[PDB]
Amino acid sequence: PQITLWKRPLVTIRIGGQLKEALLDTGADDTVLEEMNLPGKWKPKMIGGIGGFIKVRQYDQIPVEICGHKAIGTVLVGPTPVNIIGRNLLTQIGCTLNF
Amino acid sequence: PQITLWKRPLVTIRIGGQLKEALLDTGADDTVLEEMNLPGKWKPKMIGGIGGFIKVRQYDQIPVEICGHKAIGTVLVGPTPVNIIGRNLLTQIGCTLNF
Ligand SMILES: OC1(c2ccc(Cl)cc2)CCN(CCCC2(c3ccc(F)cc3)SCCS2)CC1
Ligand SMILES: OC1(c2ccc(Cl)cc2)CCN(CCCC2(c3ccc(F)cc3)SCCS2)CC1
Ligand SMILES: [Cl-]
Ligand SMILES: [Cl-]
Repeated sequence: PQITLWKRPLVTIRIGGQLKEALLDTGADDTVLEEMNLPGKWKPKMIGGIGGFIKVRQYDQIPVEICGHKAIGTVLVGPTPVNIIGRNLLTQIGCTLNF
Repeated sequence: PQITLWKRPLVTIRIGGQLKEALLDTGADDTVLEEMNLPGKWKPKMIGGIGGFIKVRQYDQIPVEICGHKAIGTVLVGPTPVNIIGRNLLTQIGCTLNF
């Protein structure tokens, strides 16, 4: 698709057979999702954003379907204000910025 | 141009006669720039990101040139390590997400 940006680029993703709304965010390096329980061993990780550092659990090789497109990659879970799909998965679905 | 997301989408912008680099950020509603002195009146705002809130100063009708494209709009100035171009200016230069 072509998504214009007069509205937030909020998309339905499915992960763990859960449907969630997430923002397509070219300014985020990583995908970070609101607290949820995923099967698997996780690494604790601290990540920094503008208001400060948050503590997240790192899950690798998680399958995620984003607007009908499959991706397999790291998901960081923790206290983000919104579900954010960052560049590690936007690259996998072939996403580019155009102007 | 078409920008892939293998790396951070940093582009060159010009404000005043200052040459700066900035992150193209589809998840940001607002443009937030590093601490600088701009013309006109401003009002404080609190904006929250990952990690919490920062206080910024709001300037309206600032001309910003981003990859040779002219935009004019509100800019929030605050303590950020990166200049972030949000959706309010991204629509002005006709930028879209595509996959
Ligand atoms: O869109 C945001 C946002 C959107 C919506 C909501 Cl509700 C909250 C935040 C999330 C990302 N930040 C920009 C962070 C830029 C830096 C960075 C990039 C990626 C990363 F994972 C960590 C840091 S680049 C160098 C230091 S910060 C703006 C607001
Ligand atoms: O533009 C922001 C910004 C710009 C630049 C920088 Cl550096 C930081 C932030 C500051 C304002 N928020 C407003 C929306 C916040 C909430 C929300 C998020 C996403 C969504 F899809 C719907 C609602 S999150 C929970 C309730 S509204 C977005 C990022
Ligand atoms: Cl942030
Ligand atoms: Cl926010």
